[PDB]
Amino acid sequence: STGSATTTPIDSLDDAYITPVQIGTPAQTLNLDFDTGSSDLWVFSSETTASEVDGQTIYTPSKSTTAKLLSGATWSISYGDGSSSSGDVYTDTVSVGGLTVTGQAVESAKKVSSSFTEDSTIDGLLGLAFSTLNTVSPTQQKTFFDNAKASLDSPVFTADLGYHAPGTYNFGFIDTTAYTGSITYTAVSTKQGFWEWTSTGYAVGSGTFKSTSIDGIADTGTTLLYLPATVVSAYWAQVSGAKSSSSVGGYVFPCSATLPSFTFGVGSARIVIPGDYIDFGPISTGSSSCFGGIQSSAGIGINIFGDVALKAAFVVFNGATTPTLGFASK
Repeated sequence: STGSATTTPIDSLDDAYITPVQIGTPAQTLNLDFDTGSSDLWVFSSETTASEVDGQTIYTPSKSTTAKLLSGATWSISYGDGSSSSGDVYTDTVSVGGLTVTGQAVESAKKVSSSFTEDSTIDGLLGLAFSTLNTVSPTQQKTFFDNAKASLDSPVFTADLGYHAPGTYNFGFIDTTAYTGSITYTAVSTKQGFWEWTSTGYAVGSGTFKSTSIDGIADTGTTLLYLPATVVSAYWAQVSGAKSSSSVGGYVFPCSATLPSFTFGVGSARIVIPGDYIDFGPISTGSSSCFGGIQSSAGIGINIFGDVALKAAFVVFNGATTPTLGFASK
C-alpha cells in the first residue's frame, strides 16, 4: 500500500503545515500537524473542555461506528515550545491520503494549552517520530507510520514541504519526480526517539563551507532552524543591522536587509536554504524589525532542523530496520 496527501501552510509565514486526515466511520476529516518530532496522534474532540476550543474541527468518537475506548489509557504531552495537551484514548480507523490503518490510537484531548486553542487552523497533531516517545499509559501506542509500516510497499515516508506553498507527505514510496539530483542518505540515532542525525557542516551565503559535525533532529513540527550559537552568530553577522534581541527572543533584522542563503551538509552533499526562507516577517504588525528564521538552539538542549531547513529539501524518513534519513535538492 501507499498514501499521498497534500500538506498546506497554515499562514503566510509557513508557521506550520496541516494535512487532512480521515478518522472514524463515517470519516471525520481533521486537519493535523504532521510532526516528525513527536509520537502522539491527538485531536481536539467532543471531550475537549469547551472553553479551550475556538474554531477547531473536533473528533466525536460517539459518532464513529469503529471507535472503541482504549479502556484505562491516558496521555499527556508537553512540547518544546511550552505547549501541552492531555486526555484519554480511542482506537479507530485512520486514513491519510488513501492509506488506511485500523486500530490506530487516537488520543482525545480533554485539555489543551492556550497556544493550541488560539490556533484555529490546527485540529491536532500526528506524530511521526519513533513510537518509544509515545505518551500513552499504561500501554504505549504506535504511531500511524509504525502501524502502517508492514503494509507499505516500502517502509518509508517522505516530507516535501513547500515554501509559501503546499507540499506533500507520501507513505510507502519515493516519488522520483519530486526532487533533482540524487538522494543522499545519512545515519540516524533513535536513542532519544527522534530522527536524529549529524550534519557535516555549513556555509553562509557564498562563503566557504565549514566542515563540522552538527547533531540535530529532523522535525517537521518545528517552524525554524535552531543551531549552535556559533553557527547562528556567523550567519547573522553577514546581515546588515541584524542583532539578537532578548526582548523579542532571538535574532531580528531590518526588513531592508538582504538575507544570504544558508547551506547545510548531508554527507558530502549540500542543501541550500535560500535567503528568502529565513525571513519570518515583522515582529509585530507595522514593525521594521523582522524575525529571523535561523535561531540559536542554546538552552533547547538539541539542534533542530525544522521547517526552514526541511522545506529546502525532499526528505526521506526511512523506517527500515536500521533507520536512515535521505535529503535531496528539489
